[PDB]
Amino acid sequence: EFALGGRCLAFHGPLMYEAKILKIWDPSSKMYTSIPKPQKLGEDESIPEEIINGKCFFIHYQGWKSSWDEWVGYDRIRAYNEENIAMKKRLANEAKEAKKSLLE
Amino acid sequence: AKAKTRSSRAGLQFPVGRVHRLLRKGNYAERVGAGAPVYLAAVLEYLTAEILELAGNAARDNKKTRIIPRHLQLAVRNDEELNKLLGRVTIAQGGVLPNIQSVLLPK
Amino acid sequence: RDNIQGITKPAIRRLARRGGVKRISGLIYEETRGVLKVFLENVIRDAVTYTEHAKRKTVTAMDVVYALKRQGRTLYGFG
Amino acid sequence: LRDNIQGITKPAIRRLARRGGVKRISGLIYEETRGVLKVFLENVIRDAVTYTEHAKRKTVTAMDVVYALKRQGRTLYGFGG
Amino acid sequence: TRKESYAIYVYKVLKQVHPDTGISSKAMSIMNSFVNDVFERIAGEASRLAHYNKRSTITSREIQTAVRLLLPGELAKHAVSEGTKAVTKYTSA
Amino acid sequence: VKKPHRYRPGTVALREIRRYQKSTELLIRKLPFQRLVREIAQDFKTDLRFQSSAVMALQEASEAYLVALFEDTNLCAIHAKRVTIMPKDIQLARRIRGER
Repeated sequence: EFALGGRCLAFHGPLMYEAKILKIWDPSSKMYTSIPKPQKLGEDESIPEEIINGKCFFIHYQGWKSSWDEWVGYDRIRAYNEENIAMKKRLANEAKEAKKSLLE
Repeated sequence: AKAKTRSSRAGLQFPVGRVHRLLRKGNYAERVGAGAPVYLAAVLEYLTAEILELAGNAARDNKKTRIIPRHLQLAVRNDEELNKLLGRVTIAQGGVLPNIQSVLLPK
Repeated sequence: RDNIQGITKPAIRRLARRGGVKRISGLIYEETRGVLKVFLENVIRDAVTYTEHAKRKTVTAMDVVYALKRQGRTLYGFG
Repeated sequence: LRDNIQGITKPAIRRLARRGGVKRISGLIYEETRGVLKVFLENVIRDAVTYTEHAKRKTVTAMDVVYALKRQGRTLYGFGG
Repeated sequence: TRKESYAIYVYKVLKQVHPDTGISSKAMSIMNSFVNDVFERIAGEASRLAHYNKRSTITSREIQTAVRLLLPGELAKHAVSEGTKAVTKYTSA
Repeated sequence: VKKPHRYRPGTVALREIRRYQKSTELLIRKLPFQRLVREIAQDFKTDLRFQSSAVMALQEASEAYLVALFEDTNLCAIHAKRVTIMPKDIQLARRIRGER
């Protein structure tokens, strides 16, 4: 569901994508635990205030370059389950029919 | 009297005596003319100077103070007569001339 | 033992690129493997001949230089 | 001696190509053939004359032609050896 | 033992043409290989010429003819000029 | 709406051509080539020792010959109004070169 290195799903508009958790945020201690480990916010690592006080997660999206890693809070990231794959197919088909209606 | 090099007498830098000895020991002919090693050393020195000049020009164009095999390859392939002379000669680590066919260019 | 498969397709692609090749068919790689093998036999046979005539057991670079020279492919930078 | 390269008539080049296994021939080939042949002849004759002059002779022998062809990697048999 | 080469002479020629340009070891190795190649080519052609005219001596004329046969155009002309000048200077000296 | 960036077919190829027509280092892995050379050097003689310089000279000559053959193949394919080389181009190139 939500563990360091575990598979996680993340929303993005009308779509969602599978990502890998690398840092799990603890707002109370103002530190994130990372795997190559309680460490505070880094010299370049920074989380926006609206999600730094919630359970945030620094993730890398599978199939996408490492330049697009995102600090996603608990709002979008869900527990990796088969039903999440069902919703993935659901909005994938939604985008498919949206594009088809755009064309045809 | 004091020994004077035959290269100095001919005003050359290439060792005429070594050239003459190698000609004698090279099994090319029974006898060797006296003016032969001078001529050969002069021709070798001229060709060396030509290609060294071209290689130094190439090295300077690369803002480098030392000539590398890449400079030698570029100088040889860029000079038409020199390239024809070394037509079947392969230079180690010389690379190739940067050349791309027109039709492969994006249009 | 299939060291001919040690010549992977990335290396063939790199050589083609240095050769100025843009698009490569999939059947090319094995053809290059065969041609390179033929070239290697042609050179190595003469190299071993030179090594044996010198009554030696270790092949020297000068042997390869002579073999290349007698095949019309002069090489510099090695002696 | 001027305008002799036109002496190689189109039927001659046609016969040469037919011996070469060529079935259909473009019309703008013959001048290219003449130019290439001229280049080859010049290259051979230069070395042949060089050999003749080094011998301090005034006539060019076939044997000089043999040496010139040999030095250019084109060995010819049956002309003196 | 000791092996001879052309390193010093090539170095002096380089300092004459480019009195400030250095050189790597691989470059001068290629230089020596090229020098030996040219030497063998010219010497073999000269020996072939001498045998052609039934003569036991290799003179500067043979080398001139060999250079004319082996070098293309302007290189041949310039090398002929250099050889002639060097021969005349050495004989006069 | 998120799309991943990717160049069109034929761009990375030209970039690689520019990159490798500039550098001069060897392109083939050393150990596989050495193993291939040693394996080949068995149908003429057994227990053959090798100077490293011989192996590297072999690699240099082989790579140069392969590059020249590649360039000839490229010319042959271009003459056929194509941008892709297929082995018949290599065969024609080696045939005209006299290797065949």
